Amino acid sequence: AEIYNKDGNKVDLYGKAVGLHYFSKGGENSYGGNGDMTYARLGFKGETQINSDLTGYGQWEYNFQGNNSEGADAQTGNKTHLAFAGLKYADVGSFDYGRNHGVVYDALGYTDMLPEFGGDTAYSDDFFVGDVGGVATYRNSNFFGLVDGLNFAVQYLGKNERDTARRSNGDGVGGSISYEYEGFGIVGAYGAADRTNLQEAQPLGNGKKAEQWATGLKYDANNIYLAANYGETRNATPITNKFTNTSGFANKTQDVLLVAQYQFDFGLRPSIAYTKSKAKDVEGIGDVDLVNYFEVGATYYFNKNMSTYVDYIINQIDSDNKLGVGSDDTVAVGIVYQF
Amino acid sequence: AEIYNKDGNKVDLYGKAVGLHYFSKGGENSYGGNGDMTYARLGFKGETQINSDLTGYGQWEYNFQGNNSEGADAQTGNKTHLAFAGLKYADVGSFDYGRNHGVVYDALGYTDMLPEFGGDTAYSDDFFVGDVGGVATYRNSNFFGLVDGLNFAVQYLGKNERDTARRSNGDGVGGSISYEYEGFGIVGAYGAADRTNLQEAQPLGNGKKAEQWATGLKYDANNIYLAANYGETRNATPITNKFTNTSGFANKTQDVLLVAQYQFDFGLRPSIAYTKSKAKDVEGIGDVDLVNYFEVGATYYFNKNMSTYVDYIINQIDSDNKLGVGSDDTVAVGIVYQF
Amino acid sequence: AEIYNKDGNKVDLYGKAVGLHYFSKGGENSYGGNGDMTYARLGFKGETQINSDLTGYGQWEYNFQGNNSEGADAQTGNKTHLAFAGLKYADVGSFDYGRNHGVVYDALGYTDMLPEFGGDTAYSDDFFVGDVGGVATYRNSNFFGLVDGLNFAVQYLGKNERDTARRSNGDGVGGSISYEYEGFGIVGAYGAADRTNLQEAQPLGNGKKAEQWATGLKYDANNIYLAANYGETRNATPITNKFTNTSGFANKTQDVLLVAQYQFDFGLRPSIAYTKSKAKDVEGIGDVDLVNYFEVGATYYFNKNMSTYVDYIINQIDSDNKLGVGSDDTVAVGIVYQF
Ligand SMILES: [Zn+2]
Ligand SMILES: [Zn+2]
Ligand SMILES: [Zn+2]
Repeated sequence: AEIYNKDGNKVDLYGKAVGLHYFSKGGENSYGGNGDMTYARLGFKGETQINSDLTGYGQWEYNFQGNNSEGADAQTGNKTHLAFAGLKYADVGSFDYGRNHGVVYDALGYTDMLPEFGGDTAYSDDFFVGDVGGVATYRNSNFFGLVDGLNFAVQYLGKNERDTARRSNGDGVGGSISYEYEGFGIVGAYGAADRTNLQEAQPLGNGKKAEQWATGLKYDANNIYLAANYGETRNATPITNKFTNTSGFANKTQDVLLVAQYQFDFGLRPSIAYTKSKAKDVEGIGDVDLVNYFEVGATYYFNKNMSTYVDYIINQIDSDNKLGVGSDDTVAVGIVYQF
Repeated sequence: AEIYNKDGNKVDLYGKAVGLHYFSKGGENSYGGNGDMTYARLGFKGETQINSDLTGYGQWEYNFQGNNSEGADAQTGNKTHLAFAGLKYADVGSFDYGRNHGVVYDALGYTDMLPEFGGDTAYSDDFFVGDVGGVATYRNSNFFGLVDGLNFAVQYLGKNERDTARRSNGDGVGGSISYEYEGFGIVGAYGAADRTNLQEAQPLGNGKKAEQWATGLKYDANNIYLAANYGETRNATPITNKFTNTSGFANKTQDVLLVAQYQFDFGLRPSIAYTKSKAKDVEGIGDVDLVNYFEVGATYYFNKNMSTYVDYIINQIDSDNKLGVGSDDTVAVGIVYQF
Repeated sequence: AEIYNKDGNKVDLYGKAVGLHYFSKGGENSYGGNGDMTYARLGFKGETQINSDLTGYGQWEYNFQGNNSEGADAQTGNKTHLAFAGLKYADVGSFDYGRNHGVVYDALGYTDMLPEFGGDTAYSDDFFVGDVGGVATYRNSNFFGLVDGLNFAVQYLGKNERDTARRSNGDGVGGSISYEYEGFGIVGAYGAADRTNLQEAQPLGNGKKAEQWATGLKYDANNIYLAANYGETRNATPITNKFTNTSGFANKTQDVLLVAQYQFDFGLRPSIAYTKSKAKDVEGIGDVDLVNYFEVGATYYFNKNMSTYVDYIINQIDSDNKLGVGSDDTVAVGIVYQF
């Protein structure tokens, strides 16, 4: 919803309301939990034409949880999702700074396409794989205008020293390259950064640096969407040992995400997917699976504004998992109004 | 404020700012407290025409308290009020899911009409009487188009297992019926649901199920508004014993709300009302009044956007109340800008 | 962004997104800290024409921090900044109530003009010098229409009894007078109020009343901005002893703020400034500086919607300060999109 269009500044206000329920057995041992998951989003996006070659922009978006009560748990899950401003110049590129997506999410975005679940390895406040605070990002499209379909990015992750180790990071750099051609895209992305002393001081995870890289292919044409991601992390992936009640990072993970979808004309969009992430060299455990499931789902788009969906996670994690990762299935049902 | 009207999607943005002060003596022993009560609301409402018989909709609304400081108490009282999405079909009815009003509020809404106070028995996160999270609601107007003025609803309350007993509920069903004719409306509504083990485990309240029902009449015509509600609850009404510092639910309550108002042409809207709610079979107390007052107030509407109001609670609760319910009067003064 | 203009009600929606980083050494001993400081604002402003002489208005504005994570620290720094409603009558004046600026901020606003820093003595939840909750404010412009440029205000501060002493206040009155002529403005403002028993009960600060006054001159013309504030506080200024880990108010402070700026045509706006605030008669310390720095900075306005800035604080606080006030420099870099 464009609330402003004058003298080359446009602002859009946008938002959505997501009625959502998760169904698991009893669901502390399930993939996604059990119960009401309703939530809403609000945000704006602005773009100003400063001169013929130079445009400025900003975006903000907030998540309000709607599955809390009015009492002490009222703001649980609320958060800024995005908040950044930048400048884009004719064929030089663009620069922005704020709370934005890590550059490795340029690869991991390929498979983050399921109705409700998926994108399990694109953690937030996790260096370069998801939403992080304090990233400057340089981006270039069509390689300075010289090569159509050829994009690249370089990102400086600023150190965030937070109270918990799970949410902290040190100084870091990363980058990405994508090519897109006749329906297809290929991408690679990499980032490395310091761990904070508090992260170091965790039982799980040993190393002075964190590292995350991923590659991906996708096909997005003829009503079809197909993608594959492969990824590898060192000292970077957050883990918890539910038996010993300890927390930290996986010394190494190996990540596979695959997704296949088809979009019917009349709005039905079936989906199948697979996610496996394996931890290795975990203090006191050795090797252990973090995520391992198949997904079957569908979204029904009535139009640009309304949709319903059901998302089934056939959970292949096993009951005797060494970290306590939950092994039960989850089904999500959702109804979305957005503008 | 309609920010979007195109191709049969309309979105409204709305909000208000409420400068508000409560005056009691000293006010921990008063009906409504003492001091600044300013707050603001923001929300949107969307409606999309999917086809000729089928419309989709969503609503979200947030409460920001404006009587906090910037420090540790900054978000106290903030909360999602509403957050839901649904579909309405030609003369079949409508379905929605999210954070919405309990179906018993279809009756209790009749008297929830005072400038500032009132609606004392339409508690939030209290099964079916007020705002609750995780309700699916089916609604039918004019009985499938067959009977003008005859409405009904059926609601499935999903279990919310929360950290506190005050805010939790189990699985539940409920419904309502209203008829509206030549200025008048009559209504009845009922709901029953499981109590969670944590609720069971409270000192106050004993029972495996919660139950809430109410009936009401109103007259809304010729500048007059008159309504009466009668209600009864079992194991459902939240109570606290301020002497023993314990909390739980009333085994039984009996509820009476009456309201009379007149709307002058030139914007003055005087009000009188009465609320009595009696607890029974309360562990360690037996019978005790929860709410017992008369109200005298007025709102001055300058127009659709601006109003002032004063709301006086002559508090009939007595100084020796057995639960510690406050017995002092309260006066609220308010100025409202809304859009 | 005006989202509504009809029948003499107008509403504006506004907001901004501030990508911001602070650079200090290591930065617990610095002026402004170290790291990501991104944040966003959203608000509305409404004005309704009730009749030819009487207009009603409301404003609300929220601060969302964008330099938090999604976990336990997600809402840190979030707060209502403003939230009030009122009425303005032809040449009688205006009245409003809510969370608004203390009347002494009518003087202190003169120098609160730096890119990022400054306004150091206009604390929030501090009686009359900054944002406070529960103020009624009467305002008059051009002295009932009789004297152009001559404005005055009187403000009733309502008691806020909060959990902490830092954020509380008692009942209070205050006022201000300004004259504005041929480019210049002069102003004086004063307020006094009760301290709460909890404030009294603090180690730092002794007195039954709080008092704050300030005067100011400014010049705002020919692309130049120059201002000076002088201020004095008794029992009102919040202080902490980082050595003894105690908190309270300064028995007396003396405050000086000066600012000089020039606005180039092509959008560059250099700045220099000075702030000194001295505490006196501080229990266990005697006299000690709270703030003492020089500022050098600049903002580049690309247009009404986009700007960049850099703000350097040459910190003159000394390493051996008796309260533990940080003595290191800070540099802020910022990029702003606003609408
Ligand atoms: Zn994201
Ligand atoms: Zn409600
Ligand atoms: Zn302010």
